[PDB]
Amino acid sequence: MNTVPFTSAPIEVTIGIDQYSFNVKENQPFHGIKDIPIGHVHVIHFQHADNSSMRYGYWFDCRMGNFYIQYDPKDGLYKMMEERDGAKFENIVHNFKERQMMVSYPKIDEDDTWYNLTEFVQMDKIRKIVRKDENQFSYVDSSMTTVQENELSDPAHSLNYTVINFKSREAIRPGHEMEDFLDKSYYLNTVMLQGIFKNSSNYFGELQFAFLNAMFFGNYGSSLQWHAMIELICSSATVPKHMLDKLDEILYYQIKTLPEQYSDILLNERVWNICLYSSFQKNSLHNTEKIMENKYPELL
Amino acid sequence: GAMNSSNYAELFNNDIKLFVDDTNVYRVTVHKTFEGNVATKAINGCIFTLNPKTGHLFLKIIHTSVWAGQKRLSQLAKWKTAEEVSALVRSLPKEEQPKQIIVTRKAMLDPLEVHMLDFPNIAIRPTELRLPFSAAMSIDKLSDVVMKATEPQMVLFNIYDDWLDRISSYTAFSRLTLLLRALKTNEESAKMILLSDPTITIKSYHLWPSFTDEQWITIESQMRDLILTEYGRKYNV
Ligand SMILES: COc1cccc(CC(=O)O)c1
Repeated sequence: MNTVPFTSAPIEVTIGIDQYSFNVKENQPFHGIKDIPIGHVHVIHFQHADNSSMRYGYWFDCRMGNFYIQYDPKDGLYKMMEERDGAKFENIVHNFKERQMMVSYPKIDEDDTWYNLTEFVQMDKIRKIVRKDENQFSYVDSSMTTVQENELSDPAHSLNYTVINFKSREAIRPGHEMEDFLDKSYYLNTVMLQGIFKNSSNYFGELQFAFLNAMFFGNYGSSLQWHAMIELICSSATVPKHMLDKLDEILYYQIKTLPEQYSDILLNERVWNICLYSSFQKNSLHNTEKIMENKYPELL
Repeated sequence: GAMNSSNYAELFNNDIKLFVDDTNVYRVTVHKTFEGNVATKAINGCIFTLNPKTGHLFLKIIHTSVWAGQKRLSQLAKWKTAEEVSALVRSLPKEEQPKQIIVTRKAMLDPLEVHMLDFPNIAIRPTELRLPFSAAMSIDKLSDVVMKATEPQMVLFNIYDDWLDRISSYTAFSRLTLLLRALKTNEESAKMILLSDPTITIKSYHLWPSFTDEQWITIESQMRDLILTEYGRKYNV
């Protein structure tokens, strides 16, 4: 079990760690998050009390280094950093743990929610979507735009999700216009799965990361990416059976976790009605259809 | 964006544009079977592709054989239309290719957009105008070439005959849409108006009678009356 220690908390802030959150008051003696489960990526995220504008945060994996958080009064935010001196870092964390200045990652033993939301998410792929190679962790916030959004403005600060566009030459084989537009199996299986992602695990990883950035930061371009990746599968008549069963589980846990009060802005009515009730896969997402119908029957 | 009454003169500027109407592509007769069920029999159709500035009409005849063994024909008809319009554009020299294609029905937008991906600079636009191009098969010479076709065929016409020698393309289009609206609202009456006077004939190389300017004013008035009438007979006013 690993720790993300904090120098101090000089400004009042709501701190998120994965699906959990807690309020820290201005100058409260708060020195970290301990008992973080090894084996998963994690996200530590922030919303300042005085400017709820800009949720921001950091994706990280404690197996890759010793990370600490410290408030920068010039840039006005909590920054993740890496300490290369391991003994020094162990000594700092041990001191905070003895003075009981940390909150404990509050995982219930029965609870597989975080695993289920991050099953295919790998830090190495996060770092290719979020390019900042000098750090082992990745910063994301509410305003960052995607490569596709920028085509339709700073490249270094963009989310390099895989571009999906149903009315594009990449999606439509010359001579199969009607076929490929009405059944996207070519685009899913040859262009995207075989060609770009290489396997369905990497596809699901990007889909899961896009959902999590939409939910935790209200990142609009990530929400677009999540829905596009769902729609591409549901609009394909030919999908491997293991992928459909896994997609149903993925979406089930995403819909289960979504704040009930954000459903209006994080769920696209057109995509979900099309996917559950009109698409080729309308009968292939039993778990997802059942939770959607019981939790958000208004959207449908 | 969409084409409507506000940007109407744009049709007659010097940017090449085509209207595409697909309402006569897939045509059927509905009939009873010996068992008392209902079935359809396709008949030949046509794509109506029109340059409103020049009157040039590219009439692609759709022979019933293109439907043989196909399912979901009303959906296929939109994609077939888009395939044929795309092939027509590619067949034209670059300086004759349109800068815009206006579709009369919004369901043609995605099929045409997908078929024209190779032409990113050609704008595909809908329209808010309710244009009467479905009545093109009430023009006798157009109906005749469609029904006589035994194979796919493209036939070129000028739907304005020689009117542009005497009038502008705005006025020619207005005359065409009035004639077609009348033929659409009461075909029998409209055709009676156009031909009642046997001394006015249709030239072999024309679609409409050889009216003088004064006779066109009379004809045009008779068509407006017909349309307003029918609007009464219909609504009782
Ligand atoms: C607050 O946790 C840590 C851990 C390692 C280094 C630091 C920064 C320091 O040396 O003060 C902080």
